[PDB]
Amino acid sequence: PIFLNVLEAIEPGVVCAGHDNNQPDSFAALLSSLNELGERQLVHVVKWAKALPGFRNLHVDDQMAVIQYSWMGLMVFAMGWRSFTNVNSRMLYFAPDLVFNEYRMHKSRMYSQCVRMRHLSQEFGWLQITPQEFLCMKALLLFSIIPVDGLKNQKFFDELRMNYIKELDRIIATSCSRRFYQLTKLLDSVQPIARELHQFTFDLLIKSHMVSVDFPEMMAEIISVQVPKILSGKVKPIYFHT
Amino acid sequence: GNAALRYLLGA
Ligand SMILES: C[C@]1(O)CC[C@H]2[C@@H]3CCC4=CC(=O)CCC4=C3C=C[C@@]21C
Repeated sequence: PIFLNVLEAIEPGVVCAGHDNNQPDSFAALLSSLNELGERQLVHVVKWAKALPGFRNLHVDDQMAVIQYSWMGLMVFAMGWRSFTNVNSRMLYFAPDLVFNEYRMHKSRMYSQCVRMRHLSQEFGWLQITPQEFLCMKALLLFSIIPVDGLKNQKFFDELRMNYIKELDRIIATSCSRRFYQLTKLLDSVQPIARELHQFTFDLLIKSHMVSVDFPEMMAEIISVQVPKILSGKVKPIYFHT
Repeated sequence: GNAALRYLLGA
């Protein structure tokens, strides 16, 4: 009821990349489009997160933090769901105007990463993930990565996270335990993928000036300030399993 | 702090 009504109500609508599909595929154009789409999606993630139950209860500096650390995983998970529901995982549905087939996966030089995201997409079908389970998991994904030095108010964060896990249990409700096992495994699988992308985007930003790839202002900053903290082991994901 | 981001958050 209440909790699920809210998640469904605040779920972002379709987001386009503004990609020119009439031009032949090129490394720089595909990556520049992805970056612009990433910026557009980041804007939607903030509006979404702001409306999540209990989110504004977090210290403002922590609100900023979880959004900046979780952004990649959130985009990957949602994209995997879109791919599953729109093209049965056949291709990566980054956006209606930015659909990646194998050729683009290769041209973008992110092939290995894309194969992993395609696999995640297939899991949604193999596990028969429901739209409601998808919504609760995505919400839990926002509270799955924190700094080892802790947050401004770790207590409130832990309470919020605990409450979202409780909501997932209610949605699930030996059958329950088995389901919780597969969903937590699925959630854990997002993290390694996001780490690979974190590394990829980091390297790309460092050489963007030489490869002609444009990075919007907000992204550039997140990738040069927050992403390195993840890559250097200062910020780590909370795994359910080891 | 990410100026542009904080703005969106408090907007
Ligand atoms: C191209 C790149 O810089 C590297 C990996 C890219 C990621 C891959 C995951 C992703 C999924 C989406 O549905 C939104 C855009 C999106 C991205 C946008 C820009 C990034 C961060």
